[PDB]
Amino acid sequence: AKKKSKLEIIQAILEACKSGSPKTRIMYGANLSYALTGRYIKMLMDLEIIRQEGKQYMLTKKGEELLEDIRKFNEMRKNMDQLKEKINSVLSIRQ
Amino acid sequence: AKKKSKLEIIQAILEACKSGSPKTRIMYGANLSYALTGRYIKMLMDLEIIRQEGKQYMLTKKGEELLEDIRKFNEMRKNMDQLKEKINSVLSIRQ
Repeated sequence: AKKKSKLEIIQAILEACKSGSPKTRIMYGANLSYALTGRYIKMLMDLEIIRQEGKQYMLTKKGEELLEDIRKFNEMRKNMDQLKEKINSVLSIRQ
Repeated sequence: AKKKSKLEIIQAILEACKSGSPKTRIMYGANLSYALTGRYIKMLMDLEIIRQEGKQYMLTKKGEELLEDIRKFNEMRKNMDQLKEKINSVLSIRQ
């Protein structure tokens, strides 16, 4: 089932950096794939989302603005599916 | 491209019935597949969405409540996609 390895686990990496935290503090977010996960942190660094604070991972202006963006989407996407379900309900689809 | 024959054209059938209107007044909504479109009116009628007013098609309590539901979804779905685009923008996907 798709839901991690890019969407959730990553969100945990961005949230862990929301205040400067080493790779270890990210485990408290989810099982650290450290062998591979380093690929996610490096990605968020290469793309400009995480920041280096004393060799620690912190959030850059881009990372905070992204945290809010992801919030709304999930807050609206769930609304869409919720609303979508309301459409099939009254519309029944085909009874 | 999917966008009618079920989502838009139908919406026009719901809006046309928003005030009792014959099958002809619905043509002003689209190229009316009248030969087949009748299948859409009956479908919405059989599912409890259209209403028969003097042989004309009107909106039933279910049809009005559905009109608003479809509005929100589309108003939130576009938000999700707009927001989604914001995610790939700052997350720059993979540059």
